[PDB]
Amino acid sequence: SKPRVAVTTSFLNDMVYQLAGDEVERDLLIPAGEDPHLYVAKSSDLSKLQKADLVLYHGLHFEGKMVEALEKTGVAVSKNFNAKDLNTMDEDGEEIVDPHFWFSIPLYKSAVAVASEELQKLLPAKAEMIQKNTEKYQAQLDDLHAWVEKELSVIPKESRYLVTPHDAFNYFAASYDFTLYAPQGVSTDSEVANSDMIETVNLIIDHNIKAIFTESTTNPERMKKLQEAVKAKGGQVEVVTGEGKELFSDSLAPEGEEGDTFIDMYKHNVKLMVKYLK
Ligand SMILES: [Zn+2]
Repeated sequence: SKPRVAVTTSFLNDMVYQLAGDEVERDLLIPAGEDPHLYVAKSSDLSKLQKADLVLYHGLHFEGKMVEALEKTGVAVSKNFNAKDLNTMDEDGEEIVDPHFWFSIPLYKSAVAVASEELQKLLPAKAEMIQKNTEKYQAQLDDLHAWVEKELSVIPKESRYLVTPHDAFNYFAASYDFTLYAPQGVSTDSEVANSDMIETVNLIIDHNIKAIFTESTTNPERMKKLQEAVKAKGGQVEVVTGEGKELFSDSLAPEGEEGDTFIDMYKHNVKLMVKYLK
């Protein structure tokens, strides 16, 4: 009986709950901990999309391998974004868009709005209720932005350099006067160029960076092979991977862990950076 809303990533899974609460029935396609860049829609998945009353996804080719299915049946929460909002890099000609918009709280608040207006119009009777829920979460995102700022303000200008497995924090860095390096491009669907590894090594050396970060969606070996190369130039920069020491880029944490919800996933990321960068 409850409306069925298919949802690509754990990100959206959280958002909708935050907004619609228990009023709708959520169909998460990509399990937390998996990588949407590579996810390939299986029969069951396409089925979920088909059976869905509403389908919500990021867009910007984030899902990477379901554009020709989501664009057909679903609504990208990034439909309202404008050109200047976008981050754009280069890759074999073109002007490739950076999908990791959610670390730009403003952009995420935008997404939240689209999601709200789609759950409203899906539940006419719960529209005001949802709008009320939306406002409360918008404000929580507001408070969050202030939290991150105050939290980051403890990291020295010279230490404002983030190193991650791939380019997924451009929107983040842009929001808080940060510089991001990554041995990989915007998508994770490509071989780790050994020339970008070195590029990164030299960047670490240039800026005397003593901490490179690890993420839950990719193999941390890459960052340990990156650490080894640095030391090969002596060279010595810690790898933040340990246990529970992972940044979330392309996914939240499994319900329910510390990176459970979006705002918590955010705080987790932030605290982690300050600890090894401050
Ligand atoms: Zn990514």
